[PDB]
Parts: sequence; structure tokens; C-alpha cells
Amino acid sequence: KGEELFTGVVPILVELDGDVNGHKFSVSGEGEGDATYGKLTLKFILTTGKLPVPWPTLVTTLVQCFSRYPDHMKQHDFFKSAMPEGYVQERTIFFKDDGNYKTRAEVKFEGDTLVNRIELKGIDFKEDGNILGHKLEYNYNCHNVYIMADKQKNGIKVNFKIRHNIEDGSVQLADHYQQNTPIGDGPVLLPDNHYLSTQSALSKDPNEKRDHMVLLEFVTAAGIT
Repeated sequence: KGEELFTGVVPILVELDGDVNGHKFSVSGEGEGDATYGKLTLKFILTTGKLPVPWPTLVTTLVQCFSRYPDHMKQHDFFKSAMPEGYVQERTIFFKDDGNYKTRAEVKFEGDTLVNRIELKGIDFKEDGNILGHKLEYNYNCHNVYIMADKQKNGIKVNFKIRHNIEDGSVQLADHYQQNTPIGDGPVLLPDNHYLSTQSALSKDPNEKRDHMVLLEFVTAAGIT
């Protein structure tokens, strides 16, 4: 069973290749996950290109197998059930009054390392909008992530709204539509409706001179008694 792979601290590797309105960039991330506590600690580094979008817009794209599932909800944990062969995670993210991201990622083990490999494509962004104009605060709010089974597709459908804080005190909405599908042909857990309570804190490494993001996250599954 996939959940056995998560009982301890697991090293994480993240690789993202991005293209937003033709602005090409790559990001790498390293850290570790402790699903028993719902805890993620990651540092992301810009590796190539000028970062054309605010770091907060990339948090959801940059490993929901690290969520803490209560014992009474263990039969609802699709994400760990797909391991080690992994799952494909696809999203469309609609930035209100702006462009969209489309993402496709594969999340799987490579030995002891949990790897998230992502392609991100952004189109129809406004030159002087909040995204390409870099008008978003470097912070992050708590959100609920809503999960339902997609039995006909042997996976899950996920939806949620991210509210990014604009520097003028307003809000940039980012509406997320997400699908996850197993990579392997073995059984997975198809859940009853529930959500993930997702806390994220963004910070900087004072000794890091590359453009980067340090992220601390706590995620707990809920909504079934």
C-alpha cells in the first residue's frame, strides 16, 4: 500500500518548466514532507530565465500526498494510494480579469525521493496586469481544497479558489480546476466528498542571492465525521 511510503520524513524534489506569454523559465525545489503531521518544508530556486510572474501564483503548482488524513478518513486518501507509480495532476487556473495557467505534472517516487515534474503554460496575460506587472504581495492565505471522486475516470476532481493579495489592498482571484489520474493500473482509493485545510507561509533565505521562495505548509483532510 502507498500510504506505507509516507510514515516518515520523505525527501521531495520539484522541477518546473514554465512559459507565460512566451516568457520561459525553470524552477527547482528541494525539501521534505512528513505526512503524519501534514507538514511540508520546501525551498524553490529560479534556475533559468527571468521570473515573469509573482512567486505566490506558483505555490499551488509547485504534492498533496503529504496531507494528513485522519485515521477515520484513511479510505479517502487517493494521493498516497496511487504511490509509488504515481499520479498525473492537471489544472487550469483562471486568473480573474487576466490570463490562465494550464499545468500537467507527474508525481511519483524515484527511489526514496518523491518527485513532482511539472510543465506550466500561461497565456492571455495582460502586460500591466497584477501577474506580469508583479503587483501581488509576497504572502498566502489559508484555503479549503474540495475533493470529489470521478469514478468514470478512475480518479478525483478538485476545485478551489485562491485569493492573492494585491499591493493596493484588493484581491486577485485564481479559480482552480484540477484532475488527478493514476499512472499505474492498480487499485486506488476513490473518496467520498471532503476537503483539505491548507495553511502556507512564504519566506526568504537571508543567505540566498538567487530569486527563490521558502515555503512551510500544513495540510489536514476534513469534512467527514
